[PDB]
Amino acid sequence: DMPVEKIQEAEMAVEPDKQLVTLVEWAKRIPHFSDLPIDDQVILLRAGWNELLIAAFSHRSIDVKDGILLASGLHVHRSSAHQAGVGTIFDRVLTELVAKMRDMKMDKTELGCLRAIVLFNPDAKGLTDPSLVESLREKVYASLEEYCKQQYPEQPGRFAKLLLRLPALRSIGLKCLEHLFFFKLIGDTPIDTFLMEML
Amino acid sequence: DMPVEKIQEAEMAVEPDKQLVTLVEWAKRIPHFSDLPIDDQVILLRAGWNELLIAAFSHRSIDVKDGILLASGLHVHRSSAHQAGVGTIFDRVLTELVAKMRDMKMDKTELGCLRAIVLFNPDAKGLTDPSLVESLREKVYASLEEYCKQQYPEQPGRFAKLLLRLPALRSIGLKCLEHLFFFKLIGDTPIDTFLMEML
Amino acid sequence: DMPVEKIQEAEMAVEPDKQLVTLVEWAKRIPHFSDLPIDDQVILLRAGWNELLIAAFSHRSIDVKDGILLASGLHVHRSSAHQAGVGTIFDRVLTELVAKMRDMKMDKTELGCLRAIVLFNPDAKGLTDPSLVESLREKVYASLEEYCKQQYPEQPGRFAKLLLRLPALRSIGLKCLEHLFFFKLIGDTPIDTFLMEML
Amino acid sequence: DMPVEKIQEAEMAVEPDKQLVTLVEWAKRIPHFSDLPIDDQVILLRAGWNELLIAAFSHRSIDVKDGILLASGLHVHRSSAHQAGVGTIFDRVLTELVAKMRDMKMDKTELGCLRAIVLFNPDAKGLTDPSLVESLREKVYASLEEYCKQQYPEQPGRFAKLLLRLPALRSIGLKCLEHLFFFKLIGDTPIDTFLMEML
Repeated sequence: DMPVEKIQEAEMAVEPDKQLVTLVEWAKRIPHFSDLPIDDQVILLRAGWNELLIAAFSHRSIDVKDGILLASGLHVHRSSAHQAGVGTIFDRVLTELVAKMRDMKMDKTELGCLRAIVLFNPDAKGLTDPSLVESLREKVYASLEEYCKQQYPEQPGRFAKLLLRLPALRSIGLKCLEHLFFFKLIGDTPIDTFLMEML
Repeated sequence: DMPVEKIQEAEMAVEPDKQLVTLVEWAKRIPHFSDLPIDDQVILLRAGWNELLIAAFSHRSIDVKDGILLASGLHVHRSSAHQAGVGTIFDRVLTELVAKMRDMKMDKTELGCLRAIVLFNPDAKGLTDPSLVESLREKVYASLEEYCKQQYPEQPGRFAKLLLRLPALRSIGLKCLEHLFFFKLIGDTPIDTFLMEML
Repeated sequence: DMPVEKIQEAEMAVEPDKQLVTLVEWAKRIPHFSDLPIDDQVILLRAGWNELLIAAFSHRSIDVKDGILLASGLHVHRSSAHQAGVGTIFDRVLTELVAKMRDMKMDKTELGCLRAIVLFNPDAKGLTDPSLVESLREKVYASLEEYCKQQYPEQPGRFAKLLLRLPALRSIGLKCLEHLFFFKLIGDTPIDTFLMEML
Repeated sequence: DMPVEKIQEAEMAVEPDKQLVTLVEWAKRIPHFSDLPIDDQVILLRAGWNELLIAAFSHRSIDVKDGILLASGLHVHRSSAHQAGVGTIFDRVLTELVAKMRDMKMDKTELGCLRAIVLFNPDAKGLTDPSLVESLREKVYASLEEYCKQQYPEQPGRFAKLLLRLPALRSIGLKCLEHLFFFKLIGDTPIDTFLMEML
């Protein structure tokens, strides 16, 4: 089973380089993740890490005026980003993620699911078991849909609307990797040996 | 309304830089697209052109062994790609797009809808009316969902599974823009004055 | 020996995908290039192709007002490149190469030598003998220097000034590779098998 | 005048984000840099900062086995970089910069000059006075040439050899900017406001 409330709990359990650790605590609390073969666990974290962090801090910033707020309480600010020459990207985060999350009032539950769908990426290269990873993705989204239809009955197209925030998350995610400024927001790509302390 | 059969007919009307022309014919036949402010029509094609083209050829290549097949009948081939130093990206198209479309046997109707959802991108910068473009996207996906419930009732999660092919389409789309080789598959970014004969 | 007039002849013999052909005829005519092991001949052209061609068209454009002029007589134009969304990079070619070439009135002979320095790139990965390639670059620059002291004795720092046009040519060279527009000016990266008809 | 020993002293005065401070102290000690309009001083530093820091750490690493050595005593290590997925670029620094500096035994004085040449980049966008910036460059290189003919009379082509390390320094420089990893080596692009404490 892939119970929504257990994803909700996972999000809560971690509600505020240390980023990585709190990422790993989160992932372990997602149903079944830990039952994946260990190398696949590494791969899925090395692949999704930046999307996962961006999605979290975007949600966190829903109430923040101006910029974004990190879990470490680092408060970034739009102009600080513009001065670092990453304004276009930064505004993208604000407009395509933070704003959209705000206007539809995204649940902590819905966030968890989106990040779980991101986590369970069957397209990540090197997986011993792509098909197992695809099935967990499927169990996350089915559960998310039920959740939306039960909790938000007056909004028939809310599910899809959450889904369609993922291409944006994907663009932003790639672009962030290309400007050193963003190291201050999401660190660099996690190293194998280190992640392997998910063991 | 946003009737799927009219999207299906749009796809068929164009079934085999001439690429741009046939893209434009396609877009015209999507319900309401032409009712958009003309500058918005231009932005939406400039933004989506490459995803729209890759999505098209990927679906066309469902049957093809080895590589991908273009509407001009140029048949590319995996080795040609690897020779050109774009193998990683090329294999991403085959793995994340072509193969997934093949395994799920994507409808020409489902292709049309995904492509229309891509066309009606509310995040495209410069739109005089994002709000209106958002609503058309919403009319497309709702209409695609009923269609999947109608036509594939034994596959509860098929709608989401189609949607979740869009972040892949988005990464592949951006990576393609970074290798000269791909000019031979999708040309370069269309220029406004030129698109402006959607008038 | 590495006699400058033989490089000058090389330049002239080719003075106006066919691009690659005329690049190959050019390199053959550079003293000693053909004495290089044939795999190193391939590597050097595959590495330097884009800078070699940009350098060529930049010099040919010294006279042209507005934009740049290709050997095929394609005349690009500054607006056309800005409409294509590659204005910044195009402007760099005009400002950092074309203009500097014009102000200093670069020789055909000095063009030949710079391009031969670029062709004998000892840093090219996979060379069977980087040391031999280094020595040919050495024979080109020493030969260039004598020629500058002989022909422009009024200008003590002209040699260096020509050399320092190379970091820019390396910048522009890389940036060109990331925008499909430039396929129209330099093609894509040459493929091994094809170049191998240097045999 | 542009006396080489004053550049030598500049290098020495700084011999071991704090990075930027020591960069600023360095620049100030370069003859005439401080005479430049203040806005131009910020531009040249914002433009050259990465090349300047890379070239410094490269030279510092001449003796180090294995990897690179930072002024802060951070000792990076080849496989450390390979694990972070930046092995190709890292190898480039080692082969194209550190190795070549080693084999030719580059002087601290020759380092100073090369870095001065890089600092005095007349191609930097936004300069109020690119002509004045060009002249200081010229005074550095002429001065570097006499120094090389005085100090290394047995090596006629040493000057050109040093110069020809600059395109490499430019390639590496750009590529470094595209991987979050390197924020650990060079921080990100310096901000206007902050550099303006050159005042």
